[PDB]
Amino acid sequence: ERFDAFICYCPSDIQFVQEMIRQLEQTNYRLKLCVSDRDVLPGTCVWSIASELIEKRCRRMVVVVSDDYLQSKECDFQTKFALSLSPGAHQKRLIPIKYKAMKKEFPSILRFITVCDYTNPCTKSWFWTRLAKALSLP
Repeated sequence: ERFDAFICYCPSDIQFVQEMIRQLEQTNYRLKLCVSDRDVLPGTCVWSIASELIEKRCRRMVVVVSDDYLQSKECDFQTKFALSLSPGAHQKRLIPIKYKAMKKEFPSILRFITVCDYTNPCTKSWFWTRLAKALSLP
């Protein structure tokens, strides 16, 4: 009922979401992620439970940013709603992930939040340690 983070993803990035489940749930971090295609029951109002899960039942929200995520309206809503809870990002609530290269622009409304970048080969080592640490805090 209480998760550590809600995972905002478009269907195309399900591969990386499952890699996240392996890396954060099924290891010593013992984190509890909310994945809509696994944990959200059918018959729920896509907007009502999105709002209910992200605001009350999930402590933070991780957003998987890609070219395909920009074309998702379900994600767009979820991201703008996540930003509403801390416009200034004082609560360190919205966690942007970049896992692969993007031909298109990083969302304008997210441009002053520290991205967990998995593309840069020189920083990749600290990606999982930093992300797990971010989700583990109150």
